[PDB]
Amino acid sequence: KNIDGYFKIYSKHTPINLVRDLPQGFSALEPLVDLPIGINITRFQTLL
Amino acid sequence: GFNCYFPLQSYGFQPTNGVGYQPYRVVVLSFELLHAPATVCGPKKSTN
Repeated sequence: KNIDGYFKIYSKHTPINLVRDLPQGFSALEPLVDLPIGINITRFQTLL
Repeated sequence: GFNCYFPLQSYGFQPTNGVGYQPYRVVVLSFELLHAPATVCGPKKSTN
């Protein structure tokens, strides 16, 4: 997220068994790290 | 050589040198205020 000049990141580790990557099981997401960096953010790119 | 001088000049530091010649250490601390939340703050008092 990006609210009030803060970069908030959430995460959650959950095991899976089905072939489909996103299963029907519902689980909450817990906060990991908040960042107080004020930067205009409109584009993002993943890395490998 | 002539009309060509080294860009850098050394200094003469000795214990017997004068007060003006005595070595001094100097530190500069600069403060900035951008459109970002503060990340460096002073100590905050806490009571039992």
